[PDB]
Amino acid sequence: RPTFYRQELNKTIWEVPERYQNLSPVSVCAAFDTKTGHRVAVKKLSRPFQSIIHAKRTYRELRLLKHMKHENVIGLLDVFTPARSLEEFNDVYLVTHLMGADLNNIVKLTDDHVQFLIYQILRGLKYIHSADIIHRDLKPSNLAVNEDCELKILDFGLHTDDEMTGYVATRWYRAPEIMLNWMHYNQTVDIWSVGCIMAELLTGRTLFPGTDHIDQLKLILRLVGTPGAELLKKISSESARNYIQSLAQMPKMNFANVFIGANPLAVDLLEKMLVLDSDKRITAAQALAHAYFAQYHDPDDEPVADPYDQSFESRDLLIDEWKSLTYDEVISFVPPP
Ligand SMILES: COC(=O)[C@H](Cc1ccc(Br)cc1)c1ccncc1
Ligand SMILES: [Cl-]
Ligand SMILES: [Cl-]
Ligand SMILES: [Cl-]
Ligand SMILES: [Cl-]
Ligand SMILES: [Cl-]
Ligand SMILES: [Cl-]
Repeated sequence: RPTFYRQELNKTIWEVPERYQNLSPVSVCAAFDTKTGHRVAVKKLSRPFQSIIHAKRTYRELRLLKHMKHENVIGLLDVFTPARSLEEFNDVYLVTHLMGADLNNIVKLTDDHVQFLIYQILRGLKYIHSADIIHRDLKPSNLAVNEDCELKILDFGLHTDDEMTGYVATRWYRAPEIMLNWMHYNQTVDIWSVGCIMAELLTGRTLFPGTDHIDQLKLILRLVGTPGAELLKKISSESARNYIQSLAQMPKMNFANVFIGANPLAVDLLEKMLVLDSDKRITAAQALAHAYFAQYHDPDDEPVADPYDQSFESRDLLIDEWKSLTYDEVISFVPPP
């Protein structure tokens, strides 16, 4: 057990191992890690065991962060608690590499820049999807980027109704079947988000900036066309089916006339991502082999994940049982090389 030291930073008490120095608020603090030599981000969880829902959410986040080991995905450098026993356990601290900016802060992007940024998102997604994990909240503010154009996916979907209401970026990247609760969704919702991000890097403009759910759906159907009978059968809500059928039918637009001047290979890839029927969208593994990425694709350096057991999600436990499982995962952590 390392030696811990205490300090109050902006009305927050922080008790951390001596290895972490020069803490600065950014609750989250930046620090220097004397063991690895990295600048790090330290997150102190707020009230992690205040309800059954919150205790389970804390366990879910720690299980996910402990699993992810990939160059294009956030990973765990350390996790600790100052507690010496389960009985006094109450605080959880998480540590990762400090990232300086997100995709917004960076975004004159050339076509070569778009190729490299989207390639890295897809490489990370192939890894995440191989473990049967769905991100669900891909958007520019959840992508960290450095000076060398290297990128990481973070802030997995572990959102409220007020959060998704009106003219908000929280909704502009969401697949339509999840925005309107059309059906049980799967990992293909993440490919829709990648298409929206790619379009915005190419044009400089948000692709579907709707003023509400309905205005956004109208923008989407104008580009990709109204649904046919095949997809309509897959919408489980009779209510949503009736609404869709009230709209005048529209053909799919010509993407070469929408994305004027873009690389034709980028136009082709966007057509394969932005498909209304989620069963027919290109997968992450398929997209990495697309000719747009010929300068970067290496099938021997695009790894998959170890399997990920999510059976706890269907389990009903008390607060202290979720808390004891979390304590076990804290003390069993083994750091990366
Ligand atoms: C928007 O993203 C954030 O605010 C996270 C906070 C965060 C810290 C540690 C862990 Br482990 C998980 C998350 C962040 C990650 C890296 N660099 C800065 C901040
Ligand atoms: Cl230490
Ligand atoms: Cl504690
Ligand atoms: Cl965003
Ligand atoms: Cl057109
Ligand atoms: Cl799995
Ligand atoms: Cl597992």
